[PDB]
Amino acid sequence: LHYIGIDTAKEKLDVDVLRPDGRHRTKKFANTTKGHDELVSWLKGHKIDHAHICIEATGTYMEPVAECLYDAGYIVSVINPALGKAFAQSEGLRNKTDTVDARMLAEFCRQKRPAAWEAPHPLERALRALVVRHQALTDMHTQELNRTETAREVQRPSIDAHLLWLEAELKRLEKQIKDLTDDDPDMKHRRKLLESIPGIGEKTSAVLLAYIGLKDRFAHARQFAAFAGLTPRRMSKAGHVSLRRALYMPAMVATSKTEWGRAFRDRLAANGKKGKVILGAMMRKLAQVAYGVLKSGVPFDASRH
Amino acid sequence: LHYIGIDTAKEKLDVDVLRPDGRHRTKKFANTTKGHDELVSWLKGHKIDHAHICIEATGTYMEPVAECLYDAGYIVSVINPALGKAFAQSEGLRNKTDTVDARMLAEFCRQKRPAAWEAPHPLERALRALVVRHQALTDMHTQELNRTETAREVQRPSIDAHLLWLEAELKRLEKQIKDLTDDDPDMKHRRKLLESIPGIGEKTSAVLLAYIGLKDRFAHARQFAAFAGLTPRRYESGSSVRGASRMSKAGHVSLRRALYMPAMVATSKTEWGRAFRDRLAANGKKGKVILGAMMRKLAQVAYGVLKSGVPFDASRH
Amino acid sequence: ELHYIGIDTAKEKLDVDVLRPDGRHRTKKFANTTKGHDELVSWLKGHKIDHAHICIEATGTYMEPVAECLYDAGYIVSVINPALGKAFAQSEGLRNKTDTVDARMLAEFCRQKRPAAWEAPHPLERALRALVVRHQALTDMHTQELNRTETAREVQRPSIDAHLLWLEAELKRLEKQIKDLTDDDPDMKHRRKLLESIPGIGEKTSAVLLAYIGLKDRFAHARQFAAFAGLTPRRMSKAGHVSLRRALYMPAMVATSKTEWGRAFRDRLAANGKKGKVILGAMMRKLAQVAYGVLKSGVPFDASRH
Amino acid sequence: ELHYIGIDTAKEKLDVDVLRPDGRHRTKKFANTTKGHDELVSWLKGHKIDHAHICIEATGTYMEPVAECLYDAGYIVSVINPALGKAFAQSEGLRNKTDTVDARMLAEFCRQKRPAAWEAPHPLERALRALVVRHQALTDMHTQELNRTETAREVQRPSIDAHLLWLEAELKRLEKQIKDLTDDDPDMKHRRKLLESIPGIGEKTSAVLLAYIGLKDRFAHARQFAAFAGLTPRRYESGSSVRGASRMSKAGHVSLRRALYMPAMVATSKTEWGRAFRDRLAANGKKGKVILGAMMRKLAQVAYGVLKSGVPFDASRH
RNA sequence: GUCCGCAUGCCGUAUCGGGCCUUGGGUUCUAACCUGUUGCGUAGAUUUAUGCAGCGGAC
RNA sequence: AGUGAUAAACCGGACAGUAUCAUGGACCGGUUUUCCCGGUAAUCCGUAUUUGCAAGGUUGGUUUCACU
DNA sequence: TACCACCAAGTTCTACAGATGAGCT
DNA sequence: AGCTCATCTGTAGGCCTGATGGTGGTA
DNA sequence: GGCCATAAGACTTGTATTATCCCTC
DNA sequence: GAGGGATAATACAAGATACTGTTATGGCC
Ligand SMILES: [Mg+2]
Ligand SMILES: [Mg+2]
Repeated sequence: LHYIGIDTAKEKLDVDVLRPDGRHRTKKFANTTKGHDELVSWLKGHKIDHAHICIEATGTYMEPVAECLYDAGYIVSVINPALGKAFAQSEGLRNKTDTVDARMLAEFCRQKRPAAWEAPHPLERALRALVVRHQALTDMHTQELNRTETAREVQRPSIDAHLLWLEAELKRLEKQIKDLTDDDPDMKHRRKLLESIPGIGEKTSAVLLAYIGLKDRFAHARQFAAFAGLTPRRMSKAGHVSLRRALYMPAMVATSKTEWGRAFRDRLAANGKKGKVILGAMMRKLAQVAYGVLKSGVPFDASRH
Repeated sequence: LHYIGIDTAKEKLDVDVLRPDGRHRTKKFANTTKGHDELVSWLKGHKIDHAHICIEATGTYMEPVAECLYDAGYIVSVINPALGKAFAQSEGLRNKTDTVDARMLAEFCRQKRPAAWEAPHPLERALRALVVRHQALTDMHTQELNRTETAREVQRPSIDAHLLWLEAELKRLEKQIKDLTDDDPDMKHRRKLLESIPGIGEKTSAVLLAYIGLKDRFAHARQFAAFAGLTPRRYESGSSVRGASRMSKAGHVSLRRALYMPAMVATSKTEWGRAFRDRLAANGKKGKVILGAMMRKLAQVAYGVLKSGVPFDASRH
Repeated sequence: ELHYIGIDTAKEKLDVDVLRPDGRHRTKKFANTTKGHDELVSWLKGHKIDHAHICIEATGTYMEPVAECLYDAGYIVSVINPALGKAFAQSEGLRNKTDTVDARMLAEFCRQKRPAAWEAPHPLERALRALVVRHQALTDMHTQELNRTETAREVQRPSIDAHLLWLEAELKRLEKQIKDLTDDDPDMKHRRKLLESIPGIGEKTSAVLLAYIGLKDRFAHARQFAAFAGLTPRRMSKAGHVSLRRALYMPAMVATSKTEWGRAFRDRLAANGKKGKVILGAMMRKLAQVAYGVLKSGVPFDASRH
Repeated sequence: ELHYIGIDTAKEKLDVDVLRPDGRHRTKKFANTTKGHDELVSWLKGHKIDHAHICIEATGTYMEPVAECLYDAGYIVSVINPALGKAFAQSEGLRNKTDTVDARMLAEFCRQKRPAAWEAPHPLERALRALVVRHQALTDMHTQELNRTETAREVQRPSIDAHLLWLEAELKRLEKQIKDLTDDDPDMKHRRKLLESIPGIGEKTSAVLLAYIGLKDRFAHARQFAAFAGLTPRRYESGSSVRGASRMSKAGHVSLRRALYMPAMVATSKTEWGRAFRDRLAANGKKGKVILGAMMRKLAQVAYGVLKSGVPFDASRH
């Protein structure tokens, strides 16, 4: 079993093979379909058939090669780059370069033996991509709303025209998201379950489903709450900002306008917890209950809370 | 002569009068047209005819009251908010940081006797509004451009639709700016003079007019370069203390923002600019250091050319 | 007819800037020497300047000779805390820092702010303060060597031991010199005795307090003297003499631990859930105020008041 | 067969964590005393732990006795730079309960990394380092009193003048004790003479260099010794877009880095080989302090080089 | 009701540090070349939030 | 101490943003320093968006209940 | 009258200065 | 033997840890 | 069945801008 | 003569003040 580190750039890949005997092989390739084919050929040239490959999440530039190698039948791991940075310090490395990084990742692979990565399902990719786009538009819409607050009259026609366009485009995406989940029987069913939770509506169900996926890739609900960056350490914030930010207003609605939410808010209020601290707790609770309800396969039952 | 400080917020004004005899008169008002009329009456009530008011430049919320008082005939100074903060720290060693009161502003006014403020011409206000709008849409356009690189396929129709919209809008504002400056014969002439400078074109000339204005409100070109935050900040004391010089950046960000690309065009594609680049390069200056020097130079020549009243003459450089 | 004069100060040179009533400036550079200071007084009288208010930053001890020269010549002198000058420059919108700029800045500071006049301290106060801060220096070095004995190698031990003996003898010598100083003055002797009547304050703290409180009633309120030490909150400000603040912590511990009035104070704050060091912080402020209070009263400490 | 043991040390107590081949742990606390150390070894031999690799953090003199005990008991001991410990913990997860490093973490560090084995220094190497370190302390104190002379009040000056004399005599005394140490050992006498043959290295810098290099050559390459001093440039590069400036890493002993600054200033100013090096670098647009940095690295590297060569400084090689 | 008095309550995390650890990257390949800004020392200045409470005195 | 179970309890301060303000050090001719008067589109002192904008990654600590 | 231990525990600013080794007087 | 003089914006990381002064208590 | 008010108060890689010149149709 | 592409720069830190929106639900007509 070989261990292979790949350092990724926009244009090139730097590869470092760590042989069982402990010697290294190194080569650069273009970060292209042609380059990826050269890489697989080169590995099978040196009779490397069984290998565990470690690569860092580097924008989207690592994705095609990771899929390529997975299909070629290698174990691929895509690591959070924070882990790689800490690892480099733990090895007492005194430089940061492409070849240094590729070698660091081969050692990471051997010592840590990280979990294997799976390529997401085409629909999972699509839904995530629509949810991320929708959030980008929403942010732009908010920028333009803030501007109306202090805008001069000559500026105001421009801002208004833009707000109309952005409102129409947001509505179009929402329908494109709905069509996606309605067409897949699994997603249609899983979305209907998420919405049964009081405090979770159309917008938040699509976000939750985008990050949970089609399958139950988490063993326990609390792992998904950790995934979102919501568990205390202060909150870790070791997780997707986009998932975490999407739960804040659902938390307020829950703690304010639902039976199970108010019950939770009061119990923590009694123990002398401040406004946001409760919302923090409710965010973590919504994440956990959302995953729980999907495992159960059954509508939200308030009796459990 | 009285000394009045006004502490401004969205909804409420807080006023503090400082009498010649050294006593204070304080009152709060609404930040509305009604509130501003109450204020003038309340001053005129206490026979305060001559005064020097000092207001922080907090944003658009303090502009209506400043214009109200300027019209009522008082002397109004609108001060950079960072001066107020620094003034407080000069008044004691343990003063409440992050607090500048109306009382503190009345003192500021008395001690410093700041320069008077003049409400801008309606045409200057218009042009500045359009230019600032133009810059905002450019930034959104660059946001969406950056996204096309790494976008997923489902996302691309959306990003493409938005880019076409933003281009059409940018083209429209450009025309609106052009129609503004062409319908005023002074601005039409002044803009033509700016664009005669090699490295200054349609977009930079508008930004420059927006901040120079119709009148010549700077006595010297070196003051306009200071205004943009482009001058080097020297730091020396005695024999021991010798800080390195750097662009001060104490000045208007929108001006400074607009001059970097012109500077890069001037030092690259132009005689008088390459002349300047080569000299400083010989004397050991790095590439982006030279750019910062060209930024200050363009500012200063822009003001020089307008004051001269004739097109850019290369012989002077 | 009052002129306003700024002086920027360096080790070797002085930059002087004179702001006239009519509003025009006169400037000149001088050597920072006895001869230079004489040239300065001549240059002013040359320009027919008798009434001036002079403003100079506290710049180590380099500003002190010229401050004394000008005060003796009969001018008004203000020695300003330079943190105020830096804020002033920023309030004045200045974009460069040079010696000629700073001298001009200080002349305006003078005109606008009209700071309180500076009085040169009494020779006895100057000496006492000098001995106290020396004593503190050597105590710092003694603690360093003493900390080293813990982890020291055996070849290092003879050296560290020999130094500890030297520093102990020197500290004793200085303490005696301080005692001889305060004894030879009737007022200081009396005031020293009053301060030591406070439970928690002994030979060492009393000399530090005398060295900053003055010979006379210098402060108008107790909390002013507590602010002077950097003890009033704004978190504790720490904007004040570190040598005075340093001196009050161990008194504060012994008082809150082993005195009636101090334990009383400790318990009151402990009732309201205050941490160990937070109580000590509070006790430091209190001691500073009571030290000032007792001296003003002119009579020994009375616990009944607290 | 091989066990992996972490030891979390404090002044008073040890906290031990054995990690067995099967993957289960043993834990027991001991007193940090001669008794405790003897008790620890017996407890290990009780559980028939004869082959092990112990891993301890380098926290000072409080952990040295136990490390020596175990080394003599026949185990493999590693004394790790504690910064490695903290970084390893962060590499093990994204949301760890605490940032602290404990005995269990050290056992896992040891298993995954199999760090290099620690060796107790020679008694003379230990003595020489101790004397050199003491000398540096006395210099700093002397420098403090020199600075005070400048702005002292008159009533203070007797005190400062008397201290300055005491410290000057003590520094002179300690220099002789260092000279006697190196002269008495034929190996150290020789090595020290070699170092002083280098232009720009004299009596003070030679003793500091010996103190860290020691009696034997424990670096495979001279460049590793410059790294040890923290004198090597730190490259920061990634892809097309990420390019930092190379700056002295400073990841090594301050004492060496401190010691070499003036030798570098002397070498580049007065010696031939140093001026040669200054000139070429200065021909490129290298600033004055940048060249000093470079010369500090070179001096470190040639110091190690010359000792490895075993023959005086040959100028023909430069 | 106002003005004064205060060794008053509310508010408060001192000072100086000390010791030990550190086995680059690239190259024309290890005392060569490209890549390099050490260490962190000294002195001086610092006058209330009387802000709000108490308690006391005078008018 | 491992192993499972967990939509329960304890620990929990999300994100994104918006608008606005800024009158050098000095140099060159007079005076014979500066100031002041006159001049500054020149020379020396400059690392833009007070370092802008985009994308990607993130599988709790414990408490209970079992089982050994 | 002299000696002991134990209480508490993880800001600004304005100016200055040494070091070491090789060559020169 | 003693003196001179060579560089100027600022920016590694970690883990162990303690005295001080004054008082009441003790010898 | 449609509309409105209300609840809280750091890692790994990338990138454009404008104005002038130069080129093709 | 009009329209479009390529291009110049690279370690980062170093002023302030005033402010706003997100979603999902239980209320309303
Ligand atoms: Mg990488
Ligand atoms: Mg000064």
